[PDB]
Amino acid sequence: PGGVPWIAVGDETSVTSPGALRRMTSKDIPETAIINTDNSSGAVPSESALVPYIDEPLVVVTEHAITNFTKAEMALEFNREFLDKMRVLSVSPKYSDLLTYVDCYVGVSARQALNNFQKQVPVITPTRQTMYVDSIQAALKALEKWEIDLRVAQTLLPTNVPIGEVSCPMQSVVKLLDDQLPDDSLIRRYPKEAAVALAKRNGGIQWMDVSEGTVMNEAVNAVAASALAPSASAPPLEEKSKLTEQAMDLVTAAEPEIIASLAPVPAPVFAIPPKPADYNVRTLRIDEATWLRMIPKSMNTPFQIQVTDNTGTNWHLNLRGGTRVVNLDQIAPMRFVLDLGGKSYKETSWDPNGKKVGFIVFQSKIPFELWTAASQIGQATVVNYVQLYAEDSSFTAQSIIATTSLAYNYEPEQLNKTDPEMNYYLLATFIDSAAITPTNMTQPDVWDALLTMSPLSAGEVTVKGAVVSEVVPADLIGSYTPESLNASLPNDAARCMIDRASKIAEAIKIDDDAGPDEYSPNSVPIQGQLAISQLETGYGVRIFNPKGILSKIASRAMQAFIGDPSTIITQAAPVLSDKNNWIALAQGVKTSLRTKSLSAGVKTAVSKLSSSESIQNWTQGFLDKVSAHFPAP
Amino acid sequence: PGGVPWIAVGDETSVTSPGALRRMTSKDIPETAIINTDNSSGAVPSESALVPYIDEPLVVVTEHAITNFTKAEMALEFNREFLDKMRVLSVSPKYSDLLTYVDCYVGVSARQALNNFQKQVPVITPTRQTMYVDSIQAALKALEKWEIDLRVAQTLLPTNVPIGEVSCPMQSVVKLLDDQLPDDSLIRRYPKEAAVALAKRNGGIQWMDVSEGTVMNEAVNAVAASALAPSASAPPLEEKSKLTEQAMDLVTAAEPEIIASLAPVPAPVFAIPPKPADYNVRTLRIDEATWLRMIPKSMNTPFQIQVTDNTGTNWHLNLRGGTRVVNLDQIAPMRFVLDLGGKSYKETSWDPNGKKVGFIVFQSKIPFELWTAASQIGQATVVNYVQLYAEDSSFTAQSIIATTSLAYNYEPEQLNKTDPEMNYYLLATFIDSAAITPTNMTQPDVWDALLTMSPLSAGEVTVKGAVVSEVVPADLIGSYTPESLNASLPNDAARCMIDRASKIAEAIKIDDDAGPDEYSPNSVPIQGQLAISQLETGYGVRIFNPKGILSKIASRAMQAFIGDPSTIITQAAPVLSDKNNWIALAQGVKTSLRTKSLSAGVKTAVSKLSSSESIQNWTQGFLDKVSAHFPAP
Amino acid sequence: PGGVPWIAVGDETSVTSPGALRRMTSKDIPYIDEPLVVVTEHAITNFTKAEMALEFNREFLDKMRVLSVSPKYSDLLTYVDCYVGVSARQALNNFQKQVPVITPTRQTMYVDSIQAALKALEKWEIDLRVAQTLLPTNVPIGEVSCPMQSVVKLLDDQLPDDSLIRRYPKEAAVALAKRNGGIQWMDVSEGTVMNEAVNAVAASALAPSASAPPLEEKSKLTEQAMDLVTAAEPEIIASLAPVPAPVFAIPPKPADYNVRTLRIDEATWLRMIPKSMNTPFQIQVTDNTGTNWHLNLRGGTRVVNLDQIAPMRFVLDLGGKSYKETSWDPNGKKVGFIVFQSKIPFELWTAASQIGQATVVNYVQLYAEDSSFTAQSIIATTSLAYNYEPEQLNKTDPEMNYYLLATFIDSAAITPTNMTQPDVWDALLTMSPLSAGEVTVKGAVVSEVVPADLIGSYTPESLNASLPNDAARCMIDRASKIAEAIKIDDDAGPDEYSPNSVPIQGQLAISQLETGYGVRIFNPKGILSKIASRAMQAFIGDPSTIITQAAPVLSDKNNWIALAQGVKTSLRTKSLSAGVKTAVSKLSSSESIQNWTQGFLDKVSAHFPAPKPDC
Amino acid sequence: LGMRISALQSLSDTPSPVQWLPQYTIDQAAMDEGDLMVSRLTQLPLRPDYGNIW
Amino acid sequence: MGNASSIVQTINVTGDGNVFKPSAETSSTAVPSLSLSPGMLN
Amino acid sequence: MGNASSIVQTINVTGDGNVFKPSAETSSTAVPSLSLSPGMLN
Repeated sequence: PGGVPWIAVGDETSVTSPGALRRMTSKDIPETAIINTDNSSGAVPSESALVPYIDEPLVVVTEHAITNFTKAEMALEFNREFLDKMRVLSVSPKYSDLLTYVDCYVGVSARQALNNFQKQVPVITPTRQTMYVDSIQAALKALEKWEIDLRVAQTLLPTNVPIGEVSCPMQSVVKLLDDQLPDDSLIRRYPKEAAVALAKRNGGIQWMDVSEGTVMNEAVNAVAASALAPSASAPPLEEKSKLTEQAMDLVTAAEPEIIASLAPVPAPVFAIPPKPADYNVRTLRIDEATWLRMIPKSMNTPFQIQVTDNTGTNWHLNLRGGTRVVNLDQIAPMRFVLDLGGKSYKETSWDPNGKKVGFIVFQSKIPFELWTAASQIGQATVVNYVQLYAEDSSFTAQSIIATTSLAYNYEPEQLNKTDPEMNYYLLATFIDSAAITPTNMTQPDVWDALLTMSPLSAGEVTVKGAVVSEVVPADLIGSYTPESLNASLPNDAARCMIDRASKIAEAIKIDDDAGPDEYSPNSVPIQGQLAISQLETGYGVRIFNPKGILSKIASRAMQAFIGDPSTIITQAAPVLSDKNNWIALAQGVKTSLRTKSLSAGVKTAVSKLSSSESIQNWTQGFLDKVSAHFPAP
Repeated sequence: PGGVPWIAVGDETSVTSPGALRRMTSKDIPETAIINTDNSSGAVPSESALVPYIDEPLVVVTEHAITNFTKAEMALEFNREFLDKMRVLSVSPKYSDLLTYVDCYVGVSARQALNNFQKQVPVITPTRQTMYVDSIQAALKALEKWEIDLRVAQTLLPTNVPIGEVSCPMQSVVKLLDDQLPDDSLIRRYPKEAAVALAKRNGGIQWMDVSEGTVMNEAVNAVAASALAPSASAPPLEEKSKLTEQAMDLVTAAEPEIIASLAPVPAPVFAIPPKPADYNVRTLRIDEATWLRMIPKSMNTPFQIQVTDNTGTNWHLNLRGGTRVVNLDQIAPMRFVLDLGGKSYKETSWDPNGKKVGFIVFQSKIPFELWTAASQIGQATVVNYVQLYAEDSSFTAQSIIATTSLAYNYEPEQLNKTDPEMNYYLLATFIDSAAITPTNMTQPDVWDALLTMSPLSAGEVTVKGAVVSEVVPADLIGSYTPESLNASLPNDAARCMIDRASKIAEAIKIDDDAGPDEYSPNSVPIQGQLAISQLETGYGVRIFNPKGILSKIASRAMQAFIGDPSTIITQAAPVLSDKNNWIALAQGVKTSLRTKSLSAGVKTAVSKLSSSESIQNWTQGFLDKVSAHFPAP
Repeated sequence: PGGVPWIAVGDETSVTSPGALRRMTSKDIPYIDEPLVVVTEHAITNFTKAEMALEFNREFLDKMRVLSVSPKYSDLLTYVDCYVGVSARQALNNFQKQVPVITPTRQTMYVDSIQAALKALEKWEIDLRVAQTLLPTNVPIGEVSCPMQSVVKLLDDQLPDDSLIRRYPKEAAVALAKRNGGIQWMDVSEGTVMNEAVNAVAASALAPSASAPPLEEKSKLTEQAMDLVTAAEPEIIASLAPVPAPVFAIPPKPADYNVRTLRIDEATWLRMIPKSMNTPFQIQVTDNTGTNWHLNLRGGTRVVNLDQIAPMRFVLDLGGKSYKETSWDPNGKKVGFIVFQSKIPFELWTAASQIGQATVVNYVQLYAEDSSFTAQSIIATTSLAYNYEPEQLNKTDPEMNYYLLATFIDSAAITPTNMTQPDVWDALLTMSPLSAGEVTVKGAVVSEVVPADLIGSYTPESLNASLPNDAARCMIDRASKIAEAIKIDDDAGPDEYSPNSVPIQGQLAISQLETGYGVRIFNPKGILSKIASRAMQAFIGDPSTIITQAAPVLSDKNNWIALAQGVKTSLRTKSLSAGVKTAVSKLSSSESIQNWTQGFLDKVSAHFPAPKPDC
Repeated sequence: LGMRISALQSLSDTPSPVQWLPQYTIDQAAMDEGDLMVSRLTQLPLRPDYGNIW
Repeated sequence: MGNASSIVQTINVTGDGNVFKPSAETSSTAVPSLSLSPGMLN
Repeated sequence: MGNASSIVQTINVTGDGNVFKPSAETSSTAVPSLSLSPGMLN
């Protein structure tokens, strides 16, 4: 059981009686007080004036805790000899001797306890439990260097073999250890204790008793070693079970229901931690990127404007046809970083060296495409700016711009977004405290650079460059072209979908070892859907393929999915563009994993066995060399 | 035990054959039926006409399931006061009352149950088990917002300390909560219930009983908290055990015997999910890149050619000296994406704006180097094409091509691949519907671009650009120059081995904290091999070194391997280039981890204690500020 | 219990007594000797379940004439009364009754028999899994139905030719019925159909019910989150005291730079000759083999200062560059790495005397090819490599200087007018650390680091110019794990308070109430909660914001410490729960998947009609 | 009781012992048990006919 | 997956009366993995 | 804990005598997760 012990304050006791139980304290059971403890460890002082007399609560100890703390004691007991040398814990802790067995009501709450009366319930006090744990911790703190040195001694030379047997003269092994052990090792100072400890740990190290002349296995972990050992024609149960466990954890994290839902799914639920993305605005195609706007290349009359910064200083910038801006709305909180390193921006009457470039934000009701005069800019503000420097490049008589890290954070909440007919635009170009003659500088902007965008939130998702509060995962399948995916924003739902499907891919690869054109339990779900679809009635010429061809097609599709996860969202993919196939695979993977029974592939098993035999041969050769170079008397 | 209960058919004391047993049903044990269920939860209807009367099967309940399902109710009992407030589950579920104990044969099959007669076996019906689980889930569904608000209340201010003890006026804390908790919080509606719940959960919060004037601890998780609490000069057992378990899991995933085999291993077994790669074909070198073919220069007589696409449209191409193609044989299924953004391709008699480029595939029997006339191309097909667009660049009076994405999936299955003399090539170049004058266009191809290469399978492995059916991991050590590694294919065995060895790297870094020139149990295996090697007699001059120098060299080698896992395959690596050293380390890691006993690094422990004390001091300072504000009455 | 059985050799027996105990062997249970070990109940149960796994397929094994008798692990144990422990000292205090013991030989034989049966059943298990996964046999929620005759027809049509199911149909049916309770076969003799599964208890944990997600998956998610927090170690990542570099550091990642475009005031590990020398000179350097080479040093040259950087590996790539002048042709030339050890600062070099020791450590040849541009050539890909190891280089002297340079080398003397390029540093450089026990802060190694001091002290330029083994990168990588942990835990939307966001609100309220330098304007609890939620969302979106200078609120280290500490409590105080939005979304999605499965099964039944009874 | 439905073929009495070719399964046991069972079931000692060697 | 029996058959694969009804409560399970940690097995 | 109220029958949140004293030994715990693997559950 678990919880705390209770006593009945009144004669009436029913499963729902009001106010009938009260906590059991140390006064009710005197032998749980600290004054009556078993001071074999010596923690409690023997002076009467140093022991307090106060009431303490009681808690119930469970069998899981009992067993695990006993195993913790055995952890300490593995190194008794060095403990005896250091004169620590002459008497074993024996957790069972700190518990008192009582018959009472047990439960977390009084209502539960009223229905649960048990006999021989172990109880303890927090102070005694702390004392026990403290003793164990003190001993473990003591055994630190001994543990390290023993591990070093074991790992200096091969002590375990994957399969089979190896042997070497023990005198030769001891001579090699004496030659190669460090100077400060405790093993040199205390050989006998190390020998006994290693005999306990490993069943392959056996010492002869000189009095009786007998050798014998002395290990204490045969049961665990049996499960850790590879049987003939089979890999270890530990390895198989652990691999299956990891695969199931991967699928659980991948969350098939969410990744295969046919119904709308909330954006905060669907979203996952994103990653930054890189772009070059100047080389983008506006027909493919929906978050860019550009002045048409027909206005043909550059005009000068003046803007002020937060500090209140004034700057001048020129706007001409072909200028590009980013539509700040509908893109969620974001962080922009611009780098101009490696570009030239050199003109006959313009020297970039020593000039300043900055980010400018515009707010206006007039759409950007109709801007022809300064009156139409609205409210403009310079957010950040940096000065530039030029250095010679590989090309002769060519000076390029040093690296830059211009940064800005778009946070929509800081802006006043109540008015629906308001537009937000972001611009990057040359700025100056003096008027810039349009003929001198003719570049529309400085967007020919490297732009890195990082999402500033993980609760919003975008599709095709616009935010959506709601997402349908299954309907994204086979709806993206490569250029659309390239031009997609960092927080696009496609990237999250790919990242989630990557876990499924890893789980399948862990579970599977099938070669080319071989059917698999993770590949037949697609085959079933194909078989049904080819019989389904529709429009077009019908082609009939047998089960062998269908299985080969399904295996190829599965291999393609494992090789590249983006194929599911890529448009016109051979087989993985069908939502039925995607859902069938997603559902089938979970059942395939759950129906396994401690199994491994035949190919994997035979390969593992061959590799283990090769390693055994290598170990035997090394031990032969050691014996040859350290002769026994 | 486990399985299902069996009973003797007909007469008893006659069970000598498996054919004399049959599965037990609720008809044989009437008190397992629905009508005899104790309906303390009210799930079963009280109307006699609504209670089914049918036979049901029986299953055996394991003690692990008993303990876990019993501990499940503790989650409900932690919040009984709000359950009473919502009038839900007035009586605790009490799983043990749903079981019936009988004496029977226990097994999964009759043959097994024949020899496994046991007494006092608990049995249950699926309907009753489902009822119990449904009740628990209903309560958990009910307690959702209450638990959320309770966690908010606990986390709004620090309620736990890593080490030590802190204090603050409860009245001031209550004032802060009243000032900061949200309006809609259930805590405002139900103060006393929240106080009781938090007193149950945390032992540092204690309420004084007004009538008796007593204050005492009522926490119910002292045993569990003792394991989490860090003792003096020792980290928690929880943290130590969890870290060791994670390291062992990483090694088990990393598969030391596979990554250290000396015999051929199947490609499907060895392979892991790959990653895309990037190349620039024009700037590669033919000697390193074995999958590239070039028309030799000085051929100096370009020739025109016509190729039809799948639809039937005809196109014109020009092939001159210096043109490169990709050998599509022995490279496994793969996908190529080409991007020409940022290039110029501008000549006096050729303007790229509006032109078209595409992928052309040639099948022929003549080697590509000997091609001099149109008759030597065999069959050709244009598989994809795209139109180009140009935009002005930073450089004055120059233009560059916008971002493009031309894709092609090479899968060998679709191609015939039936004749051993057939040669397959891939080429990207300008294509036009009209003939191109050889003087106007002088570029051999459009390969001066960015190529992204992605595998389409996970069962094939390539070595130096050619597919192999099996790979020997031990011979990949120290056999790759940087140029070869850079020019290698995305599905190379070297990348897979690097990824696998990475896991060993994080495992070693997790379980080790050694500084510069400090021996470790994970570094001594290399030292042993070095000592034996220097003792070996062989060709070349031998110089003897001390054990200290050997230990320092081994430690530096291990540190280098941890810093960069790719050094194991790099040619002429200092110490890691030896397969003996690699195998020794890989085998020794398992023993080093498995021989640990709840230990931790000394430097780690000291740092952890110091950091915990610092955090405790910070928490005390914060509580002092909180008490300075919100003054107590 | 646990350990080995012991026997007292004398009559004196106390908690501490010399001798008085010996191992218990095979002869004295009531020939060759073997020891004895104690078997635990956990092992007993696990091996019994291992037997049950085999026993699932009895009907097939009978046809194969394999494993006529079940293993029965419990029949190999002997029960004795004696002292039990790992050491005699523990055994003297631990006396037990009715403990099981076994011998290693019998244990090994039992495990070997189990493994042999497991190998024997491999093809059968694969065929069964294929049969189960061919068509949907499990639904996330609710129920579905389809005629068994139609299902059997579909499997008959689509199963592989070599499947053992075709050879053994009935055995497969029994095996499938013993694993899945949805497949039920009518008993002909009495005409009754009935569930025959043996895993109802296990299935009940996996089954969704009411309006809540499965208990096992909720617990698994919470366990994964706690594991991530443990692997993050908030105490170490939020200490306010110095922490050793070997403890703080983690496996790093390579970094990429372009030396020529970097700024000297941003990179403290670059040293440049002032451009006012305007007097190029010529020097000669001998390589390791003994070959002599020629190179020139002019104003504007840049070198790497190797004294403070930890063990590093440099890789240089020249691909795509021009380096072509009127009187110099890059094609056919050679480039290389030259290391100098001199007692004179690099900025003061004006003649060949000050160079000190020098060595060409590596070199490669260049090849050129035509580019996209007209009448212009570019150098092919280069992979020039070097490893800086400080241990070899004699570091005892405290006034030596170590510089690294890359430039054109040639066997013949190079005229300064022919080549006017200061160096070949205008290329791509990849740096990879070679030791995980060292950490750098803005270009120099430090033995101790204060993690809380790193918060809010980096500009973007500084972060870009930082070395690969910088402390900020390790801090970001460690904070990432808490980022995924919080994201797994929470499902809150915009401007919604969370248990993982309240501590920032508390710290903000306390700081606002605190009186100091500067005017104050009070803000309500709602605005404070909004700010805290936005801060948490920004942190989850980009973990690197914590080290960025002038971050909105995350530059304050108090908020970072409060969040790091509060995550632990928030995770530990959960009680088998999940978010409301998560629960409703899971329910709706499961219902949709159930509808899809029902539609598919209807299509199967339509295209494989069952025979029509005529009774 | 699951058994095949068939009748037994009738054969004459073979006058001499018949050669037998055993086949193996995956079951295993210890050497000592084999020796003990052979000792319990053996018919030795006995005096056979030596025959001719050349 | 055809079948054919002589004289009598307690089970009929292609007969009538069989039930195929997948459900969430029934699910489908085997023994995929077990807890065999060395320290806990001892 | 519990913001503001005025009842003062059994416990008084706003009264005197209560102690708020967090420490490592007491800590704070609930039921976060359980061992419910199918193989172990059987």
